Amino acid sequence: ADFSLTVLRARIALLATAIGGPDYTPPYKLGDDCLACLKDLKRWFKLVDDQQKRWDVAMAVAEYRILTDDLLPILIDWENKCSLAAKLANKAYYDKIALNCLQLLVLMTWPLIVTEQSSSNQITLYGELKKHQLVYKKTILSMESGKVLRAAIRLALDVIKIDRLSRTPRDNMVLKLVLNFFRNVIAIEPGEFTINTKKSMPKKGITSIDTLPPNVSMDDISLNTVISSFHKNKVFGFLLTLTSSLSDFINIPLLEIMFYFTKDVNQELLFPRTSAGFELSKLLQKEHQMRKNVIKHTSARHSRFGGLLSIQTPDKTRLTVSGSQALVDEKIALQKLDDSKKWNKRIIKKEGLPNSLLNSQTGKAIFFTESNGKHFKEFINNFIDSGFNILLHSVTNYFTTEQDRMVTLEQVEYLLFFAWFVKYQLLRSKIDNSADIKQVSEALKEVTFILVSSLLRSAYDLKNWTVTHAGMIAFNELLNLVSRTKAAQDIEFIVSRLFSDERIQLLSNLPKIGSKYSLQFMKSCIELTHSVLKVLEQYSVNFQKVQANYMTEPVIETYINFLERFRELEDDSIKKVFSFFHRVFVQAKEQALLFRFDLIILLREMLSPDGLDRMSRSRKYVSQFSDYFLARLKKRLKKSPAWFVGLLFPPLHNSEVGFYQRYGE
Amino acid sequence: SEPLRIIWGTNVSIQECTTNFRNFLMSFKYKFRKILDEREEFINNTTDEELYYIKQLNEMRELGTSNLNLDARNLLAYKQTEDLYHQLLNYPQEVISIMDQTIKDCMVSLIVDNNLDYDLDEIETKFYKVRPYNVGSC
Amino acid sequence: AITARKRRPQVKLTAEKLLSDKGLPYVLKNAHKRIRISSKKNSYDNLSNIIQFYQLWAHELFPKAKFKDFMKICQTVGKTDPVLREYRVSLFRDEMGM
Amino acid sequence: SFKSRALNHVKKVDDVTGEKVREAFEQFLEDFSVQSTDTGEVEKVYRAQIEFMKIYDLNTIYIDYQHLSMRENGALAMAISEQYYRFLPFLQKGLRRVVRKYAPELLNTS
Amino acid sequence: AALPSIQLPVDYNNLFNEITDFLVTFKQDTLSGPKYMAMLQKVANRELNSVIIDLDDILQYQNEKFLQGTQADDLVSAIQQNANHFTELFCRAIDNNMPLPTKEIDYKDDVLDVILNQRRLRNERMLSDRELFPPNLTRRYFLYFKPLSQN
Amino acid sequence: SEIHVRISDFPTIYSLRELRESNLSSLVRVTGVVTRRTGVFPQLKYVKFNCLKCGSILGPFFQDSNEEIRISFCTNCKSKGPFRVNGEKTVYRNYQ
Amino acid sequence: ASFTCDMCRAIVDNVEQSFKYTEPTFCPNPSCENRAFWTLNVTRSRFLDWQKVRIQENANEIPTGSMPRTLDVILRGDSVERAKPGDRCKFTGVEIVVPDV
Ligand SMILES: [Zn+2]
Ligand SMILES: [Zn+2]
Repeated sequence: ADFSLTVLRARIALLATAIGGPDYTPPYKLGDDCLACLKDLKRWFKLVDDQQKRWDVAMAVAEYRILTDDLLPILIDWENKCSLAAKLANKAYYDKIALNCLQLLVLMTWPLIVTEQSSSNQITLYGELKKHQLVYKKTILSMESGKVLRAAIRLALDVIKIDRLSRTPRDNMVLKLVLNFFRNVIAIEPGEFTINTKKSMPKKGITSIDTLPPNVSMDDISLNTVISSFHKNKVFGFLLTLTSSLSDFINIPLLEIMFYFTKDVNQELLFPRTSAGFELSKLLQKEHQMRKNVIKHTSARHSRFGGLLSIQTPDKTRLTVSGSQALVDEKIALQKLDDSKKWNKRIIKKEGLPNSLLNSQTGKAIFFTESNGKHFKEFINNFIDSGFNILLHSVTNYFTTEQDRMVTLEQVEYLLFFAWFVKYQLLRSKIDNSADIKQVSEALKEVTFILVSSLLRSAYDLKNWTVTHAGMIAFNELLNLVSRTKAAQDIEFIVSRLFSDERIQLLSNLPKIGSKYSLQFMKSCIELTHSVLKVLEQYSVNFQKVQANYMTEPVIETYINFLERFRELEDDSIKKVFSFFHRVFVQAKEQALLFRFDLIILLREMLSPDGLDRMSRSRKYVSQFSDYFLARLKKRLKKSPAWFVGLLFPPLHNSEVGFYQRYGE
Repeated sequence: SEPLRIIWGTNVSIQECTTNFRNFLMSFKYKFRKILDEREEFINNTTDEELYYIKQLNEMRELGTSNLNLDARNLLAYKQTEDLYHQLLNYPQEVISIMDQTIKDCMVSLIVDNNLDYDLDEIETKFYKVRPYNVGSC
Repeated sequence: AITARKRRPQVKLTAEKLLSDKGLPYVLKNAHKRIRISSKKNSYDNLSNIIQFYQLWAHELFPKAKFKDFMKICQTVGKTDPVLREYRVSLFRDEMGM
Repeated sequence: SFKSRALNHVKKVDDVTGEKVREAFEQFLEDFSVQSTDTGEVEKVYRAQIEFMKIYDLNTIYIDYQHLSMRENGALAMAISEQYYRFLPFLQKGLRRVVRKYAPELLNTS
Repeated sequence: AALPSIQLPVDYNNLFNEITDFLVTFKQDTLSGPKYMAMLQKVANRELNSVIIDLDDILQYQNEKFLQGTQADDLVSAIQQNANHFTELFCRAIDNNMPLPTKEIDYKDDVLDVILNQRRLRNERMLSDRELFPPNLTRRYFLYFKPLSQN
Repeated sequence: SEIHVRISDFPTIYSLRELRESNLSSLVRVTGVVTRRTGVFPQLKYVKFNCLKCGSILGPFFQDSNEEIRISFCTNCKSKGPFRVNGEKTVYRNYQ
Repeated sequence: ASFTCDMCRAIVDNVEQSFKYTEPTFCPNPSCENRAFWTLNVTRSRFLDWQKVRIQENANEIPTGSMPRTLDVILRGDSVERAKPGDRCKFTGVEIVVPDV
């Protein structure tokens, strides 16, 4: 009962007074028995919140501001003691409270996850408890430019000094704990607005998803602040020299840190591919095209002017609409008579991991400042140039073992980590000849292919769609790299025999199921399919034997459902879809399968003035496709008036007439 | 075989109304108005052969301005448009919307038919209005 | 004995209605007459020339649903009715008998 | 457990015009360079005004529209004239980042 | 909500028949077609928008019928008592009896004719297996009762 | 039963023109002329309420100077309802 | 604005305000049943100084001595009370529609 809660909160408040405080003689000063008090607070975390599965101490500690107002002052001033002394060299004791402060920071910043196994109290407290971690992330990054980060690296340097031979299990743990601190500080991200669904929605939905507490802004949490404070505390230098020193107890958290940096940033944002103002002018012109389009869809006189059109149909019957512009344009009248319907078909629905490229909105960029972009890109450049192959070899040499116990989070973060840096180095090398494909050579060592294949095959068999999607992404970048090294030249021939049979079948069956899943799932299926087809064509066991496994209606449904988002897709993705159509329809000549009205509607909606950019290369491809498509449909209808009705339906799987429908003799 | 766009309650075809107005908004000459009104002997070719509404639309487009004044008797002076006058009086909002759209189409078509270069995007962005006046007895 | 108790009637698109004369036989009567495709016109116009007939026919057959929803119901019922399958194969059986 | 649904912000759409306006305006605010009746060393008037705000703990910044008008062919000035109500939050975002860079004391009432 | 009901000394089926018989029978013969049918012909030609019913005419009709020996139920007293209902009855009698026009009026410009013609076409298609309106919509005239002259 | 500490000699003063958002719920010291004084009234201070459903009596709410007591739901039956001021006990303070 | 739910002590915060006084539609707590039963937290929520001032067309700018046209101007924050009755002023800001709330 809540009496226990007020007793708890009272205890935590008294402990908050025991830690320390400012001294007017302003400087922060530790309390008497400070180490015992910090130990008792750590005890409270284990004793209550872990062992009873509560998070009540984790809430109370935020209420009484212990992290922001004691522990960060302690760590920053201890860092100042050690750094000022380092130029000049009872520290042997104060080092202990600094370590225990870092332990408490790792506890209070520990990434919260809620599942079915989480307690009722935990899932109740989750939403507000996340907010205090966001305050912690802000304060950790901002306070004295984040000098606590320098305190953390000093605590790590104080075991890196003693040899690889010297470091005890406690020293190894301390280094791993510092990595968990950096990982946590990166990893905190705003929570999701978790609505109760017992009671029906009112006449207005949710007012806003915003979960940030009032003293936080999303810019405080943005990657710009992380990169700035990490650069100004040389965290990047620490990580680079740490991975340079890898010659493996800590390898999983270090991998995890690189995942947590990469997980939501797009590689091409780090490359250009008055300039900002010029581009603003370009943006304004692009939306002005939409203005001159919506103007034609707008009444030239006021809304109450209200002249009535009547559409007489081809039969002796009449419809009526009020569209003032529609009086001179039956196109508008028809689509308005369609939009007038009150009816809509009812539509259908559909956690222990963070948001990422796996599930963001497809165009969701991160807006680096130029200095932060430079600092981040040079850091990951130096990482590729030093740490990639050894770290990937280290963690994959682990992960070939213990696959059965590889938790889902660990799987998805590993696959995404692999894919992101492979894609990045390919892009940097396509930009600069000075950058080497072989600097990510560990990707191609067959152990890696075997592991990623095992993860994809197992996740598909286990119907783990999350890891399935991530392994699909990893396969896309692996095949991308493989095609590049095929041009750069043996391993290409080797994998080009290993992905035979069962792997062909599995890859063929991802886009059969993909139509049921989110837009990013479908996008990754399409991307994989294009990569697979270009790889197999570069090889070209038989080409027709493989591609026939793809050319079937469930795959076409995935392609159409992906293409329904054309306004929100990128031009290159439309190009990829229409190149697939180009092969299937023009070259492979299974043209019957695309004579279906969903495509017809979609073609008109994007070729309409309300659709694609007039000067778009993808518009050029859709126009080029559509002329030939209409010509072929005209031919088939002239040869088959039955196909006027067949256009409406799935084609006939009763082969005895199905062949005739498909080809028409 | 095809749908028809009709002014509701009238059976007037909007294509017919459009072209009946177009063939007056271009190719009307002011000399015809003096045939309708009194003092018809005051017709004078050197002042009255003018394509009056081409002249209006040219000065209007050089000023870039949206509005055209239209004495409604000028419809009754012109053979393909005397019926449009009755449709204008009896069914005004539909006919006026048609006339507005026709003015915009005349402005668009002039800069590609008379074919002097102009900001097509400006005309595309702009709305156009007819202002009929002297409709009848006050 | 039981004096009346109420219930809510309902109607939806169905294979019998879709097989009535105003259904697909209307398409076979009118589609080749009303749609015309030409190289003399752009792709957008030709696509509209297809779409206008099917939209008007879909409305006149079943004015409840939007055109896209109508197409979805047509695809699903086409996927899942034997009478409609028999009629559809009968069209191509007739063309095979030509 | 309680029947409930996770509603997520990361699937939001972002106004690319607004974000690019914020980028342009933020750059203008931090580095618009001029000086007169003095040395040719540029004053960077709005950064200096942020320092004045930091001294006198103010909470407003005065901006000359003509300085925007000369900046970047006046495209930013035209955008802020035409569609001010859309772009004011984006201008506050840009101003907040500049204040973080050159006067982070001001991000609180302090 | 139920209601009680009573009997009264009136019958509107009977009085409707009396009204229509009057309407097709009476004329001011002492002044030497039926007066009201001529006036309804003028309404059909749309030259006249008002039908003026004279209670004097109903009195003279009653006197003629009573001289011929039949009862006439004193329609004058009835329609002085409850005139509002009898406007509706007289309009129903007119909307039944009213003849076609003798003069042409450029009919195609009348909106109500066009809209109800389109309705009739659609209803013929429906009835071919492929009232029509509220009566006030088709009733162009207005009906008025002129009082009894003092005599 | 109660004492009120009447704070005096508060050091910082404002004019009525000078009041702003930053003064909200702060103690302030102000000068002016009393332009219009209403009568002296009893006002509720501690008020119990009756729910007409379930066990009626509800515990004493403390009345403030700005808002009526809102009872969104009756705690004893955890539902909406009509409400009345309780007759068993209520207490009043002067108001003006 | 910022609100605490009536049937549980959870807090909604940073609630943007329309022209009407806007309260939250859903409780953030997945356990909770609440809609539209709230208490505003006056201390956590933030207000702004606000002042409407009515202006009329300049006497020397009216064309022929007819009535001057009027407008309602909203001042906020540091800009309030810089106007004065009878003063002749120049403002800059946004032309906006204000609904009948
Ligand atoms: Zn109760
Ligand atoms: Zn609640």
